[PDB]
Amino acid sequence: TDEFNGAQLKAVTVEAGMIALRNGQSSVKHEDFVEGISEVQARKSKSVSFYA
Amino acid sequence: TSIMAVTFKDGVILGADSRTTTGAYIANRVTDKLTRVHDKIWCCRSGSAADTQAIADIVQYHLELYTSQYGTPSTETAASVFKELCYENKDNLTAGIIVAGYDDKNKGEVYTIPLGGSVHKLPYAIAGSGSTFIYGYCDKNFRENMSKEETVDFIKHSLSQAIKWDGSSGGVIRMVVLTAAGVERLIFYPDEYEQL
Amino acid sequence: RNNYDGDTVTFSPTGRLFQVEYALEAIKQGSVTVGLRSNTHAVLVALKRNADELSSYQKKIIKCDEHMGLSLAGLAPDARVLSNYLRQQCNYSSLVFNRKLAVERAGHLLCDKAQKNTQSYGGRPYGVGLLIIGYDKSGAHLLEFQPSGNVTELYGTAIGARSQGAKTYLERTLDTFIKIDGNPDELIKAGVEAISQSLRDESLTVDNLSIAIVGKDTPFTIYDGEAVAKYI
Amino acid sequence: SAAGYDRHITIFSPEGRLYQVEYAFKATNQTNINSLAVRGKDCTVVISQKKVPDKLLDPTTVSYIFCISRTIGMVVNGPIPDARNAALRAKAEAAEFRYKYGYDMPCDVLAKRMANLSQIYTQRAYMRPLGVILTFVSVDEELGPSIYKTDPAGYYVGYKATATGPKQQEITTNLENHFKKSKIDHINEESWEKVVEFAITHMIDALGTEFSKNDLEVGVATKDKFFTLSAENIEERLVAIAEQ
Amino acid sequence: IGTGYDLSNSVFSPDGRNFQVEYAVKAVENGTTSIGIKCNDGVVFAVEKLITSKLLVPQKNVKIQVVDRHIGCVYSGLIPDGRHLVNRGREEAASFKKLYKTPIPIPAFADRLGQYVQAHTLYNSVRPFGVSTIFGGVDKNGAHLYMLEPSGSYWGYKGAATGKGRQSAKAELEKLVDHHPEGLSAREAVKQAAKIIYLAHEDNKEKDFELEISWCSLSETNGLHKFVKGDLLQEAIDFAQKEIN
Amino acid sequence: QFNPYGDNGGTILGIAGEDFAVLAGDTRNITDYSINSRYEPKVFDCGDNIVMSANGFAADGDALVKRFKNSVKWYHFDHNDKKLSINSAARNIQHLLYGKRFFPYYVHTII
Amino acid sequence: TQQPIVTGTSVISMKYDNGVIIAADNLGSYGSLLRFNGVERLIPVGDNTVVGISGDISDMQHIERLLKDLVTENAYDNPLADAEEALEPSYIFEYLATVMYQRRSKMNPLWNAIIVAGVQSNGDQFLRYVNLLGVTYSSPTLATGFGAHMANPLLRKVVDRESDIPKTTVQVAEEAIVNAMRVLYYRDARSSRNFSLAIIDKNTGLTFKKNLQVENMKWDFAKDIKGYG
Repeated sequence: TDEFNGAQLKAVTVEAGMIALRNGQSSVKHEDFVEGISEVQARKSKSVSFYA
Repeated sequence: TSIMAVTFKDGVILGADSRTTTGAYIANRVTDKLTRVHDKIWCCRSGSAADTQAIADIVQYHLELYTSQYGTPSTETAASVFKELCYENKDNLTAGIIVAGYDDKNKGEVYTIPLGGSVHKLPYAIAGSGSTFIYGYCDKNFRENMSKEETVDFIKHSLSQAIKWDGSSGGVIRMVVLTAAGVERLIFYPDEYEQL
Repeated sequence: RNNYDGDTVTFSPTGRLFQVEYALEAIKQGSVTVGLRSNTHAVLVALKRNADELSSYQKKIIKCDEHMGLSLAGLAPDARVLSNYLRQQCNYSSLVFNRKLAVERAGHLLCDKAQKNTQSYGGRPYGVGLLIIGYDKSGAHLLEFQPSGNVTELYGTAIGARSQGAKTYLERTLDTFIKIDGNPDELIKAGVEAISQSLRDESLTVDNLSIAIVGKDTPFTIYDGEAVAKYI
Repeated sequence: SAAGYDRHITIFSPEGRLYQVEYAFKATNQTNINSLAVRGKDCTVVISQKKVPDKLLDPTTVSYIFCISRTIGMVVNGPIPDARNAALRAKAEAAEFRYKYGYDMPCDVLAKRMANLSQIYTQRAYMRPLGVILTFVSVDEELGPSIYKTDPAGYYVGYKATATGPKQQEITTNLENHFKKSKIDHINEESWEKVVEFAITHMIDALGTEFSKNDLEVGVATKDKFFTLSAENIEERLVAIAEQ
Repeated sequence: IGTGYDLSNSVFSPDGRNFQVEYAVKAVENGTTSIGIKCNDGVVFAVEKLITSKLLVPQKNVKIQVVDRHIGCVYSGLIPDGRHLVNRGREEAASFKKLYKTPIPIPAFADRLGQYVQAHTLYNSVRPFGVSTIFGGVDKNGAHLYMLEPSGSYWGYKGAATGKGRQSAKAELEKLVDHHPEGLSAREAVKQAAKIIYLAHEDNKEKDFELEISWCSLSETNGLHKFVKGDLLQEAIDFAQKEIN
Repeated sequence: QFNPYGDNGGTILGIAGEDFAVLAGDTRNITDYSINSRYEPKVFDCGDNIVMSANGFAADGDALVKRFKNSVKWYHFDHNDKKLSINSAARNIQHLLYGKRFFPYYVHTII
Repeated sequence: TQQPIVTGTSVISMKYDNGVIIAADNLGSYGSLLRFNGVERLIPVGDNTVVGISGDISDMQHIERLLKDLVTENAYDNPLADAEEALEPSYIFEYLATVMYQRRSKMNPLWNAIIVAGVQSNGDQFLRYVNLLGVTYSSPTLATGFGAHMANPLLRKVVDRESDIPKTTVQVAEEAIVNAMRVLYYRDARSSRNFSLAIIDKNTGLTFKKNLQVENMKWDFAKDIKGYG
């Protein structure tokens, strides 16, 4: 992250626990936070190398 | 034309024959071959006149800059720039130049440049077309750290010999004394040194 | 603003470049790969991604030379130009100096190359990381190339998507796999465990495994198919 | 105001003014030094302030007076990057001229060509103005004591005496009083030492600030040589004034 | 701000300056503590190289690079950019050695580097540098230390400092002038550099550091540049450890 | 003048079998009426089942052989490890010979 | 197109079990005129290697500056560019070789006769020949110019072939180099009573010896003859 203010930082972490809940987990992990960030942005999380 | 530069205790004295020859016409009977490229660096010219005039002028463009920006050049430094020009004109020109100069951390130094692009530090040097007749003579009477007077007497004689034995050497024996004192021009006429 | 995001020759007020930062995002979107090494061996294990199942995959390992090679994460066009430039350098070194150029010495030339396109107006920046391996007289080395172009010598690294769980694995087993020398099987083994952890929406198959290995008695060799059947 | 204008040097305003150029007349006070160059009758003196504000620097290296060539000195007011850069052109044009024409380059001809070159930098829009005032001093081999000040636009005019820097106005006034009052265009001494002393005095008057050998640097062009005085050489001069 | 001034790097503001060059400096702030300690018989360079994680290899990455065999340089700011200026310095240095058959004077190097930085502010198809570079060595006229700003400003330095923790670093240098009015020997100015960088690591405290020290000294390295390593370096570590605690 | 082409003699011989091939050649290397080296390779492996020898004046030849050894490296590299045939190699040498045609090389080549 | 201007003579070398010896006269003749006496012609590169150059002296100087730039080039980066990645003679050898082909290619060669001698950082003796014409061969008994034909047999009695390098010891090598030096003083007009000898040994490094004097002077068959006349 870069240029995420207090409010935003909380938005990614809370968001990352929702994501984890859907998957089947009941605790957060490192990877899930990364997934929280990809909601703020319009980036695709997983896409094949042929433009990225 | 025979030219030379010989160290002594307090500095270096450059000597030369100032005759300029095209064939068996003498182009000018006098007129130096001792050419400053700096206040405390002077150079000796022999060979082809044209080549030797032009090459020195290029060097002065380089050492003008050198002094202005990056300090005084050394005798090595001036010689290394001649050495490049003569190297790159190995096949286009021929110039026989003796570089000698006076320092505040080396005293008098001599580095001679043959007809090619070499660099060879010596404490005395002889070169040209007139020098090939006085090689055996200068060798006997060379010794380390002479007094100024003896140095002068030694150069005077050696150059007279080159006139005696070679037609492209002649006119006045000019000498450029480079010392901590300053710069002295010295000139002598034929009447005196013919005897000596 | 992000009106400093319009150029490659214009630094932001905080002294960043946005161009080099977006290029980091492209690694993340690129396919995961793990580097690691031992005094006598070095390995890349990379996940070979297909676009679908009518698609027969894509090589993520480019052989640079017989003692060097790189893997990729991020842009495929970008990996291609810098591989050409790097291969020329290996040829050059071998032609003119009779020498296997050191990995690290090689890496300063590729770093500059990147920064050329950073300095200039035009020239696309590069938005790929390359993991460089080689084995010279000074043993195995591992470099991590940045889209800045910085070069980092590590005993072990991972880059790409979901690659952080492989860094936590390697950290723990750091001292273990170094001491193993003269045994390629174990180092190979370690790179498989690392990249198991990465996985999401994928299971390893025979043809997701590409293992690239150079070492004390090994040429740069890329292993595929029946030879990774002992390590699926 | 601004609407394009100031972002370029090939854009004129309604007034025909090129704004970006005017910003370099504001960019040359950015070193905060002030200079004084004065004329005698066998020398030109040029004196600038020496700021050594951190003792983490070496007070020796500090200066803005540069030897350009044997007979030519120059004072730079304004930025260190542009100081060196202008010195490169000056050093180079002075050497090239020497060898092209075989003979030394006068204060005026060095001043003339530097300006033209600068003008071409204002004509084109891949270059920019070097934001420095350069004041060249030489004792000419044909016109004796001379001062030519070159401004960042590339105007050049000679002078009797001149001042530069932010605090220029007070120095202008002093120097006006001096030559007006004599009715001659030069300092009257034929000893160059007292002219350096006199230059010093004027400088203290104009600024209001007494000096030290850590707050002056002095260049002296005399006929056929140039020298920058060291700190202990300046020092000698100050103790002549303080007790004459 | 906008309207040029920070969008182009040859365009001047009414303030008579360029705000992108301030931004070039800001990237230096972000970079890490590097000092150079001038001495009367040598020069000493120290640098803080931070350890991001412990997967990194020990003493195998630096910011100390040599030009010739007697001029040490270290840069702080943007790392790959800083490499390229030293690299450009080499190409320049090589040319001097070709033409003049002699090593470069340190004030000759200082002039040529400052022309290269200043050029990257004259065009707009170019980016400026965003690095300072402490450098210097020993030559004819003795030891000289210079430091170059991304501004293209330089001056001689009895102490030079850059990077984030330079506030502490500058104060310790000035104490070093006062305690020893010759600036101390080069041997002990290595130890003195280690005590500085450790205090500078109180500004960088969140991670670990690696101390790399190099020197080039008139008779303690015999006029050549070498890395300070082994029992010399182990000493520095120990002196420094002792003196923070 | 500088004649850039000396001579260094030697004799190589090629025999094509029908499942094997030999490239042979003497190790005596000369300059005038001196024997330089008692052992001097002349047939150099280049891989892909290619040995190349380019004999006559030895400088011109090492250079020919070396430029071809770079050509193998780039051939694998850009063809995804395609093996080079003896006929593709023969033609490939012809391109090196025509690329030094007006700087002609003075070696009899046998592959 | 380079023509012989200032010239030297001969560089002489051999191999023994733990090292090599390379040695050379010190001379700089213009024509037949011995213009310069005592010109250094062996140039150390690091201490694992000495490259010795005779042929044109102007071109010795050009290559001097290239070898100086070779070490500078190596010395950049790496704390392991000096003892595991010290300049192996094989590398040095190739660099000269590549530049000869190209210079030759311009009808403007660096006019030289070059013998590179040294011990690798793998421990293996390397002694190899390179020249203006780009001819490359490895032989354990090498000499240049006149001595390639002339003083090369002496060293060959010692080292016949590739399996005779172990049978030769430092002592036998060192003296063999001296016996040959006499031949070159005596019977080549290009002569100098000075010579330099450099020992490169694996257990000692480079030991440079400058201005050794030739001795075992033989001129008493000159006394014996009244000749014809």
